Amino acid sequence: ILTPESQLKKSKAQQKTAEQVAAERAARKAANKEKRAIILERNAAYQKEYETAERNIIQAKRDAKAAGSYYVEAQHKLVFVVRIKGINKIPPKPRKVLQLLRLTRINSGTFVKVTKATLELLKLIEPYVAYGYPSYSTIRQLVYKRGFGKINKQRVPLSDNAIIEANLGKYGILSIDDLIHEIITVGPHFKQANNFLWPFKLSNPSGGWGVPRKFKHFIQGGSFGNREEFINKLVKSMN
Amino acid sequence: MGIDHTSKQHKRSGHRTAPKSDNVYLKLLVKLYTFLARRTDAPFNKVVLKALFLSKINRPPVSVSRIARALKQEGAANKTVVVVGTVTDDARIFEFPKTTVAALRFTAGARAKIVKAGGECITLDQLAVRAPKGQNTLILRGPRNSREAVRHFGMGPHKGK
Amino acid sequence: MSAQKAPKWYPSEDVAALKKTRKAARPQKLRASLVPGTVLILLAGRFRGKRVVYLKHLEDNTLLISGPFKVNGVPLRRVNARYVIATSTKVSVEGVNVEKFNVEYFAKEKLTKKEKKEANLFPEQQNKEIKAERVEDQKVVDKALIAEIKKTPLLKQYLSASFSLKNGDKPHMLKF
Amino acid sequence: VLKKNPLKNKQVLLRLNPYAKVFAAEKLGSKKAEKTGTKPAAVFTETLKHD
Amino acid sequence: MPSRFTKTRKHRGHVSAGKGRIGKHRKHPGGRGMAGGQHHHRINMDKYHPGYFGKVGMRYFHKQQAHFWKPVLNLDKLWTLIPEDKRDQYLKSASKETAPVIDTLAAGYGKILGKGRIPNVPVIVKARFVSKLAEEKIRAAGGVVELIA
RNA sequence: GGAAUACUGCCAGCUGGGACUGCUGCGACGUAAGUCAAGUGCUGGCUGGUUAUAUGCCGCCCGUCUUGAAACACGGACCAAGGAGUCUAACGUCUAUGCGAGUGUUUGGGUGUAAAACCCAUACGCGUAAUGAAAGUGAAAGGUUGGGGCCUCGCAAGAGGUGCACAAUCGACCGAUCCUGAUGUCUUCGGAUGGAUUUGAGUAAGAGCAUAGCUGUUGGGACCCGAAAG
RNA sequence: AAAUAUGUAAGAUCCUUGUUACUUAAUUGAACGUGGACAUUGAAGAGCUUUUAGUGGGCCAUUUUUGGUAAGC
Repeated sequence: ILTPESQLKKSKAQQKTAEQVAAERAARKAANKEKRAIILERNAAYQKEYETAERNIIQAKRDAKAAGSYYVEAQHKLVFVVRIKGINKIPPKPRKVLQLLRLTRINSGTFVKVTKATLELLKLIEPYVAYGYPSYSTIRQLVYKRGFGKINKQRVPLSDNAIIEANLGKYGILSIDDLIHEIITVGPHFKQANNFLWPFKLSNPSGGWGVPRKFKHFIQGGSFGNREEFINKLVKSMN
Repeated sequence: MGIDHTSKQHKRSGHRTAPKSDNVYLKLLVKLYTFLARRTDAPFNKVVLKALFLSKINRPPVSVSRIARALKQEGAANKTVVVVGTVTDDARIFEFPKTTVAALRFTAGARAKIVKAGGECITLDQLAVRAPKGQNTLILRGPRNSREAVRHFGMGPHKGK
Repeated sequence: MSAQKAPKWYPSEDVAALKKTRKAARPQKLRASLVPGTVLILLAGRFRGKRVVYLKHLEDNTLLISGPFKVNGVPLRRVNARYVIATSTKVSVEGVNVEKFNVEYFAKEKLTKKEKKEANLFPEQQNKEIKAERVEDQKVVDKALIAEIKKTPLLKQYLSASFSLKNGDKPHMLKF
Repeated sequence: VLKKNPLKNKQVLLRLNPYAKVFAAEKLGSKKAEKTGTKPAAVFTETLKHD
Repeated sequence: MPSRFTKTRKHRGHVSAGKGRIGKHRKHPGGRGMAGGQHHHRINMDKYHPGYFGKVGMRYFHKQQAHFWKPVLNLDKLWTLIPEDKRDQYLKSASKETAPVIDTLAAGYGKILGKGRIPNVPVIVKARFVSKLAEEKIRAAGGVVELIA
């Protein structure tokens, strides 16, 4: 009876080995806090070169037509896609591409990356969808409530314990802040990061501010289509 | 919604623990296999279990001749034959090169020939005790499926066209 | 166990934890509405006077008051009003205990007890008014506007209240 | 062979965690460090106008 | 919808040729002949079947040859030989190469091959009275095919 | 250049507060004693149905016939009871289960309690290779790949060897044909070699038979009834 | 033509070494086959088999029609 009881003590060691990891995470988190500062500032930093360059730019532009010469900004931006519209009155067609994005039901969500090819595939999907870039923060709010667990386990959520100790992650650090930074930057194997577990299952919008007309496009004045600003507003409502 | 999801649910599983067991021994023996498989490493013991659970279509008769050439004839130098179904007697070559043979059931003649040759005829329970890890083992074999009671059925069977 | 299907067998006493979070109401709720807690007083009506401990809200307004009467006794309320303003004693209830049971000295102790808070009250009533004070007591609701003054103050007053509440009970069986 | 493997269990049961601060100690490390750390925060914005 | 006549399919396994079609053999002529008189049977068993049995069953008297290789009439070994007209021999089991199987057995053959004497390890391939056809037993008695009450 | 804010973040969480809950690997105050999250007390007592109203299903029912049933389509006044996949053959499977390259036993005899039963001689088939009008003839080797597996390993990966189920791919053989036909005998003609072919067979494409409960199929009335009929 | 369109709509290993073949001048070549060694945005939507059943009478809309004046054709 004594000898297995000594085996139970060892469990106190396992109690240490992860905690040694906890300490590693605290450091990782401190470095990645400066990585957070960069994600926020980068968008702001782009704008500075235009601002620095041009006095000219603004006045001419409000008052009249024409454009001035010298510079121009390119932009990337990753996307989030939510299916507003149901299955009723549609071909299987477009449905099989939904199944491809992994929008299985209404109020399903999948993140997508920055490229022309996705967009073109997204065009067949289009009257399924509201889409756009949610900002750095709204995505943080998005993971916490809607995220789920991986295969080799069932659904187990994105909740606090489960991400820090668990979640597989071959490429890089799974931990809550690290994972979220890394998808948004859309660097190496962040497309493998965006092989989430699998769909975010969104609440219906509160107040129906998330529902402007299903009928309409952002150009008609509805919900449909690409819209950065509106998607962050929309996701907040999905809470 | 749906699909892949609906399709998976639409399938099935998988095995199945065999319909009826007339033998009491077979009912516990299969259960013993899932038991051994799960506490340790053994993949074979988990595999054998499924096959014992399926009926005429999974359970393989293997002949002495089929053992005699295949694992036996100085190939690997005398492993453990896991015959899921039963052995059948059919061979004379003034056989066999040893061996410790494992099966659910043997014919009398098969037990007799095998012990004289070497090893022990071992109905599989004795094998499981001594070998448990399941190394130095081959899971040998099918058929099963081959040609005499396949989709060669129903009249004057059942060629190409 | 064993075999053979499968009935029980019993248990408990567990949990768990809270602690900073224990606390947060526990003074407090008082903070939103003002006032002390119970025991609360007739200032008004009559000048010199009186005590009661607020056993109940049936809801707020409809409030239960008590003291003693095993035999012949003394009275008792459910009332939506008639007369009561707060003092400076506070417990860790608001106002829940109850029946109308007491008994051993209760009326009398509560009577000696009042004198002090009431005697503290009447100068502050002269300092503000008296005739006016009735209209406040009549309300009952209450509470926000002005929770003041002093009185001086507690230890014994708590003791009666704590007892009254404990007293309010009874077990022991009976037919009458 | 066996004593090399184990037992038992399980156990999810609830998960619905957030903001706390106590569950907001668990979901984080960083966000706690960062939590002091924020805004973005300084300076300069004026040139950009002035130009 | 049924009676059972609706459906049933069709009443009898016909209409299978006519309109319907699939399976079995259909549409016959084709051979007929031999009749019910000059007919069956000739019994045929592979030499492997005696060959297996060569060790149990068996120490079978002499001559020259060994310990296990034994002379055996195949006629005494085959069941339902007595209603059969004649008993015919085939050829061996399995073992590497284009393949032998060792016995130097052999007797009592009512027909044997040119691929049954030759791949059998050299033998005294001996034929029966019945086999030869050129057998004369004009009157008198013997050889006489084996009968049993 | 000081001049709100649109659209936007965080943490700082102040603060009012409804409705539904009740052994694991940790993160946080504390050198110390240890403790904080994850995975409620105090009083007064001790529901299903059935008669009738509000609101909604309802556009009965149930069926069926139908593309569409409330149907102004069809059937039934009401209720109790009766009232529809039966038996086995034969062919094909499924499923177990016993002996297994053969298995199988009518019926006798002996014995037998109630018929039953049992021992045995063992009445008699689809397998044990095939082709085909029939004469007549008659064989077992070999890989290539994925992947189940062992070992040699290194070990939370993995390859190279070595053995192969299985399936796909290839050749090769045994009969049938179709064509040269040796050795030759030399009236006669029996038959090695070798190839092409389509089909059928054999090896790594090797195995049942028996009864069982069940499904289908044909049948016999054949799930039941309904017609004028001959 | 050029269609412009738009749905479609099929389609996404290499080397060396030896040995064998091959169709085509006792002639020129490849390409076959082997044997051996070398070196290389998605996610269960999914392969095969036995047996089984209800048809083997449809309807409406949307788009593109074809006949019909049209039609709950």
